[PDB]
Amino acid sequence: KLPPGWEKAMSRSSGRVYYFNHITNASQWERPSGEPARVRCSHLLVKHSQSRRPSSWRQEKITRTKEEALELINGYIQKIKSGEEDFESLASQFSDCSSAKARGDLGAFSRGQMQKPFEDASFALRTGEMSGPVFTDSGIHIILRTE
Ligand SMILES: Cc1cc(CO)n(C)n1
Repeated sequence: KLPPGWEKAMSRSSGRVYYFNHITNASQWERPSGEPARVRCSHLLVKHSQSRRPSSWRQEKITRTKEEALELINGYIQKIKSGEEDFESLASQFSDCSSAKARGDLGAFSRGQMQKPFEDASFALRTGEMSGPVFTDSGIHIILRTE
């Protein structure tokens, strides 16, 4: 029926069907469009107190809860999707990763290199697409596939 990992869902508030991807946690009203050795992605990481290393260039001690970190991720996604803010701008300002200084760019990578949930979402994204919240041991990611 649908590309890898997509399924139909029903909006609780509107009754209109939509499409959810259980690998990338993307969700959209439009039916999804249309694997490479390498992909190139950027990401915006929000760390939390249970992160593998609860520190970052933004905060020596990251003390926010996973649920608080998810709410921050949800809000950033909202501003990206509404166009109030660009992914690159938010990543530079708020990503708890060292890649913030490169607007979240991680470069290209193969399978076997990243944390698995991150890897799977990256390779399930189509070029240009952005994930929903992706959970790894580092924290919570918004992933943007650029190549
Ligand atoms: C991790 C990581 C990767 C890169 C380069 O894009 N930075 C700055 N930090």
